[PDB]
Amino acid sequence: DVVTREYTINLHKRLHGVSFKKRAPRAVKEIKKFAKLHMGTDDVRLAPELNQAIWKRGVKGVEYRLRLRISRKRNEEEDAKNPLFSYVEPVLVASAKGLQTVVVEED
Amino acid sequence: ANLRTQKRLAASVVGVGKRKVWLDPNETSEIAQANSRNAIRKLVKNGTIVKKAVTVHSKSRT
Amino acid sequence: RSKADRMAKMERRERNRHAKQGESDRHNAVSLSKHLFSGKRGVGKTDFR
Amino acid sequence: ARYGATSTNPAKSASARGSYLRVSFKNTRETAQAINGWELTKAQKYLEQVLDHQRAIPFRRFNSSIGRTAQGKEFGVTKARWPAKSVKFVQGLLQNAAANAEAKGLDATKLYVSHIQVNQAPKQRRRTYRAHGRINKYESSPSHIELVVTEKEEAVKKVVRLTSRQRGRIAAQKRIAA
RNA sequence: GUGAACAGCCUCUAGUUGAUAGAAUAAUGUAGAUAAGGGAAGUCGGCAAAAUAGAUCCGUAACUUCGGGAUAAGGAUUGGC
RNA sequence: CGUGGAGGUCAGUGACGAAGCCUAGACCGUAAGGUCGGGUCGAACGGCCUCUAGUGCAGAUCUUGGUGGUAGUAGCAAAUAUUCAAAUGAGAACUUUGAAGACUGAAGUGGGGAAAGGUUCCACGUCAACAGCAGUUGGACGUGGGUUAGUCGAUCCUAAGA
RNA sequence: GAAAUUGUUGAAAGGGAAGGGCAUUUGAUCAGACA
Repeated sequence: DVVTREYTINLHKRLHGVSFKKRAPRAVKEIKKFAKLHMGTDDVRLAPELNQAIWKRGVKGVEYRLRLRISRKRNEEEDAKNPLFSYVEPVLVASAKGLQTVVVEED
Repeated sequence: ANLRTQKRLAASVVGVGKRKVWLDPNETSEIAQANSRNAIRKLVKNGTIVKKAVTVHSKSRT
Repeated sequence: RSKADRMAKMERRERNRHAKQGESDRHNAVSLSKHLFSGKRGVGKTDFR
Repeated sequence: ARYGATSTNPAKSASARGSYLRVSFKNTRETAQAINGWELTKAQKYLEQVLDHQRAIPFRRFNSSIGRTAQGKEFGVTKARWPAKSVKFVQGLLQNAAANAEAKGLDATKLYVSHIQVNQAPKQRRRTYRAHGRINKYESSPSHIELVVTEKEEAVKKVVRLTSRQRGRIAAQKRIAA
């Protein structure tokens, strides 16, 4: 059931007290878990534009709040997952605060 | 495919180190057929391998 | 050829069980090494650290 | 040919083997005794769940200093572990024995693993280096696997001597009793 | 580039991203730190750690083979525009 | 009493199964030991009267070869660090490309050479073994290709010395 | 294709070792023998 939504995500409360060489690799493993929570899928794809957004301030300067777009899609035949997979891509915004979750309309 | 050859080989043609040459991922079949220096000159100038010009080291603060 | 190629696989087995990394690894294990067992070590200079 | 000692019908039974399989032997003993005697279609889905950390393999014999986990309460043992590389070979043989039964023409639902047996293979001889120039061995323990599946079958006057005195006791009571 | 300097720290050309990994943060460790009041009472013994340090100016003892001792000791100061 | 060979003897037993091996099956001798049945296997071997010796093992910190307990345990922690998609593939923490993040920081993790190694150099194929994890990749394995000199060196001269 | 050693099935026992000796129960098992 293809539904594309916006989300804010509080990375500060998820990276509390994580070793400095392991912060930005860990924030990637949170979003694959965070998109597992809402959409209910396992195979989660992260765009290379989002990988730039996490890693921009080194390993130890991962941002407090991010503004994501999670898209659930149909998957191709002879894939062993199930026919649904998510796709997380970033939306570039002025400030990550003051935003709540919003359904992006379809066309 | 395996493209350690043409990465190395285009570095010798353009005359710049291996950290600079750019091989686009869309043409992964066209580059792999080239196994000679003579094909690499043709593959460079029609815009498949480019140079990636020098990293800036400014001297404005100095 | 497939008659001959399978005879390469039949003759390779004995070297694979001894974990020889080629048909050219003929490093031979000494049964008992002299510096391990021939010594009496008392007060003074000793045979290693 | 020449399996272990089997007490079953060779008519309705397929089988499969694996020779010189380079696994650990102590892991493949335990993941064979977890599966021994189950229904075949229940055994395959179980091994699909062992990979996903849903259900664990109990370790009964080769199990000293294994850490604890909670998923062994189903079997009643605190010590349990998920040997993944052992399952990826053992369920590869169950796919073979299910394929061997279709060639003979047996039922899929009635089939169950009846015999499973694993024992030691000839060991590798690889060497490593220690302190003071000493050369100690560093070797593997590969193993042979064999298994036999079987259909389930829906089923599960001695003359006695006695003395002449005891012969009279039966005759006397039969005379009296109505 | 900073600086007395081929010091240390950061960068350009060039090269590498190899050294088993994943999850949690109990004890005891190995490596590196901070601590109220007292300042060697600790201990075979100030072992170790702390303190001092670059630079300009003022100032320097006993002794001495008259060359040294000497950076003796000790005291003021350091940015920016 | 037993074992290896020798001279006799049973016109001894034997591919219709000789030795060997296994056997909580049977019998004899106080005992060393002897005989029989069953299973395995495939080609020679016994009884008695004597002869002969490299003739009997549990130990020698014995000798060579083989296998365990310990144990799926100790461990695989110096050298600041990896991440996302795509292609390749039966398979990807590890291979290739792109996008990121860092480091060696010109007494370097860079560019060449002397001793020393001898084809490791490069391409094509390709993974049973090795690369203490993995492997589609390699300094691995299989097959081939590749070092051009009147001027660079040796060759010539002499030093301590032979 | 012996033994160490290991696997599977079957039988049996098990409160800080195991195994041994004399006697019998229990279960399993086995030749002999009267015509």
